[PDB]
Amino acid sequence: GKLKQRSIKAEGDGIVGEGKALYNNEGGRTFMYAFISDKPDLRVVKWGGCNTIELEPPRKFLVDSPNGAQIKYLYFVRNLNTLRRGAVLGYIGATV
Amino acid sequence: GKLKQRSIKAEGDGIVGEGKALYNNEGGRTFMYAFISDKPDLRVVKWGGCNTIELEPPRKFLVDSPNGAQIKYLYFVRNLNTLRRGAVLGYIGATV
Repeated sequence: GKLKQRSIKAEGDGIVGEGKALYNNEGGRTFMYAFISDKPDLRVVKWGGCNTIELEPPRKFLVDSPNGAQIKYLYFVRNLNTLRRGAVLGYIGATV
Repeated sequence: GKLKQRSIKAEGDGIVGEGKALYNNEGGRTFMYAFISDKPDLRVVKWGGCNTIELEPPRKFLVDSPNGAQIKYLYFVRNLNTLRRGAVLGYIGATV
């Protein structure tokens, strides 16, 4: 549950937008957990190894910047196990 | 996703000891998620009316400090759902 974040950019059929990729490597080898962006409607992140990484429909949430609360969008990678889903949320609402 | 904590005290068939409880209130009804001591072998935490919280056999883990590094023990309340389990670990490795 000790987790790392990266700026990467993403694609919607639309559409493109920057964001926050939270991910983890093991041992050893690397795999991304969730994506957090300013904008809805994204479908994919491009990730050795170039990877096609597909997101779930985002789950929206409020967050507090000193320029008004902005709304952020949270995209889990497909078929993430509930456990790591949890881990995400855990970390998320933990950045305060 | 959002957790809050509290110093509380715990019992075991052996004896007694102290630590930090990770909990999150249902609104406004308060829910205990897991317990982090410094000692193994604890089985219960009494609880907004008092209550019996059964602990799971603790999961050892490692953390730094001014006295060196430290063996910590983390006890999940019995029958937690996997989603909340993950949230804990998320919070856990977040707090740094």
